[PDB]
Amino acid sequence: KRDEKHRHVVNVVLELPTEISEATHPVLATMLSKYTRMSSLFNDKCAFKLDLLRMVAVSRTRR
Amino acid sequence: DRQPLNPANIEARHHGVSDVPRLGAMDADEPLFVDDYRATDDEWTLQKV
Amino acid sequence: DRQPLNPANIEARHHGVSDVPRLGAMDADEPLFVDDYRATDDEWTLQKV
Amino acid sequence: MSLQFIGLQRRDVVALVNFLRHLTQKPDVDLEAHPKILKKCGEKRLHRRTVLFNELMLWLGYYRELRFHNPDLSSVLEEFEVRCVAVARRGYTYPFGDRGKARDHLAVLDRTEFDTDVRHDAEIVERALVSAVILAKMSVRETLVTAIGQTEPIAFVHLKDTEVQRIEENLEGVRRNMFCVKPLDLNLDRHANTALVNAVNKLVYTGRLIMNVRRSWEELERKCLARIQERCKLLVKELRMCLSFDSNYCRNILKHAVENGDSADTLLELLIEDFDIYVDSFPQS
Repeated sequence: KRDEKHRHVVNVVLELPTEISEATHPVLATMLSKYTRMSSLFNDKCAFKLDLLRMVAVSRTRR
Repeated sequence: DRQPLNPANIEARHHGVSDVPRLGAMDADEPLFVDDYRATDDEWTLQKV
Repeated sequence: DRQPLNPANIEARHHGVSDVPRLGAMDADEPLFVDDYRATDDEWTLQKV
Repeated sequence: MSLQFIGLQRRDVVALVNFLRHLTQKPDVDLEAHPKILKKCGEKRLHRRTVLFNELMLWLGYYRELRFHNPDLSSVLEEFEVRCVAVARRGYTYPFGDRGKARDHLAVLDRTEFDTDVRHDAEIVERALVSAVILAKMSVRETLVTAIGQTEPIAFVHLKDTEVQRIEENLEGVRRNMFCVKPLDLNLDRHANTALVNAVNKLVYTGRLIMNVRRSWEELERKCLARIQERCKLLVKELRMCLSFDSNYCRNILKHAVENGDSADTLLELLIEDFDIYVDSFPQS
């Protein structure tokens, strides 16, 4: 099941703490679907964190 | 690299849309992404001076 | 005959089996029948000499 | 033709004839690649001579269907000829840095002519291709390697890396299945490249297609004739145990060696034509 992939990416690749999750954050709720389909690059977690930062920034823009 | 990077086959970059592999290839030597704006010879002269 | 037999689609051979058309081809001139062990040159020069 | 086995149930027989009926529809055409069509020959459930005879008949039907499905070579060779003449004319009209080193390689490109055999075609296309790619490298003024006794690698020039991955996926699919064709939906013509570079890209696509088809067909036919000869050797050394009428008939029909394609053809014909003599010799189930 994909639930294990979601918890694996959010606890290994993202290092997101427990109080923030896809049930609490809609930008994670829309980026989980594009973080499952990426298979490689899991050694470099920093690139995934930077992509998540720029997505949560561009979601919170008034322009 | 050892070969020139002349044509538009190597350079492309989006902004605002999620683009993780251009960040995975950040610090790699090959692709050289660009902001899709070519400044004219006037601003080129200005940058030079 | 008038035609060169070097077309390899005319030659065949069978031994120790019930080949009736080979036995039809007795006294017949067109289909040549040659065993599938062609002699090399060393056993060719011995036959010649 | 009724490729008739001796031991299996009729579902296995119609499964094998459906497999050989639909070789060209199936990708990765190889007997070692498909496990279940190879182990449906009846291993460890039947005796040794019967499963080896059925495997021999399987390989002979396989080689008959391999010869049957016609790897054609007219269109690819005439397109290679018109394309090599076209890239020669694009080389004469193009201004390079220096003209003598481009000139003798263009002269090499003018000597791309073929015979009716294909053994020399697969070695003349590599010299045509190294000449075409060094024209491609010198036309854009990129640094080619110049080590002593060094060869230029057969590479696509000025393409996107995902397009390189897609075209190598297509050429690997040619390497797995020689008869089947997968369409090249990608257009090689790009506005960001010179017409000479487009011509060389079409040349290297055609030449790599030719080389992959010839290499795959060659290894397939040598492999299958080798396995047929090993199987018939196993049959004639296992038929030495029984000395009867029908076993000796099967030995005399397994006497004919299989070094040629028509030899395999006539072996399959006179094996299945006189089938009912030797069938009682082999143990079933």
